Amino acid sequence: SSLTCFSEGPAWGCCPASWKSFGSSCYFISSEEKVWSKSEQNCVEMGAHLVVFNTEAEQNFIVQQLNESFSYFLGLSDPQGNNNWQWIDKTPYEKNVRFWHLGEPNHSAEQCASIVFWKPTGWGWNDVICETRRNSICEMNKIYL
Amino acid sequence: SSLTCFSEGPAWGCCPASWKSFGSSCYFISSEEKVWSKSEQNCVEMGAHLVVFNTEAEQNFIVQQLNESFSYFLGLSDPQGNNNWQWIDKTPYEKNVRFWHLGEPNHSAEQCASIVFWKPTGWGWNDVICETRRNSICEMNKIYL
Ligand SMILES: CO[C@H]1O[C@H](CO)[C@@H](O)[C@H](O)[C@@H]1O
Ligand SMILES: CO[C@H]1O[C@H](CO)[C@@H](O)[C@H](O)[C@@H]1O
Ligand SMILES: [Ca+2]
Ligand SMILES: [Ca+2]
Ligand SMILES: [Ca+2]
Ligand SMILES: [Ca+2]
Ligand code: NA
Ligand code: NA
Repeated sequence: SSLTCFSEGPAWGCCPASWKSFGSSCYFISSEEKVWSKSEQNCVEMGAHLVVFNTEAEQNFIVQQLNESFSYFLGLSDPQGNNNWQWIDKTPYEKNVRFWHLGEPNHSAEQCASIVFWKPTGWGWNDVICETRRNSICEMNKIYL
Repeated sequence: SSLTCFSEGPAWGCCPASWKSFGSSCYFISSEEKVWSKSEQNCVEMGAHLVVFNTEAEQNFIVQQLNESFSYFLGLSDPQGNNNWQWIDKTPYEKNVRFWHLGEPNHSAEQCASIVFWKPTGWGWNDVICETRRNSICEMNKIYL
């Protein structure tokens, strides 16, 4: 039963103490490995969703919290395998950022999006099979007090 | 700048991140050495006063944050040297606890009070010269949000 709260120039914005804060959102990085649907379930049970990246500044902050030997499920999927990628919170895909790696996405049967570290580019999105187990990242709104 | 907040079952009660929480107060243990007048001013510059002990449970909590080799100023003083001890917040001295060590207080000229660790009793209060330099303990109301 613990928040941490930072000053605002509302006078406080807050996140649970074991999460991470940036912008108008809290984040949680899960080091357990699950399929995509159960990764979404774990976030929901904390009152959040798989992460949605809305600007480059946001991603830049998330990647410094991650371990480079692991890949991380995002909230971006294509459930009919016809490259109609959707964000888990319905914000439009085409008008927003799309930080895919070089030569990705590239398979119709790889219907989930993950962020992963490849040299020489570093972090970027790769599409993968939704039924293989990986880490995840959640995001929810800040609490304002 | 940060606060830490605990559920209250007014829904949150908080304290600044580097302080300590118990009951309806936040506490700070200053490990610099000042005279009694400057120990008080230092607390005031943080929006606090030197500590007032109101029950024994409160004191049991504080001395577990303290270093047994050091003595600490209290918000309790006798300005005219006639044993009319008063609390810094004007709470009545008689209808309240009085954890003086055995054989204390004992000098009209020792007009400030401090908490100190004496074998065998352990922790308890002792009257001392205000113009000696010691550690101190600040207390302030909880911020509620
Ligand atoms: C080595 O990486 C390649 O193999 C994985 C299979 O998991 C693909 O998803 C990825 O896009 C690449 O083509
Ligand atoms: C170590 O304690 C003794 O000496 C201090 C002097 O500060 C007195 O206040 C106290 O009563 C004791 O006699
Ligand atoms: Ca976002
Ligand atoms: Ca792929
Ligand atoms: Ca008190
Ligand atoms: Ca004394
Ligand atoms: Na795909
Ligand atoms: Na005295």
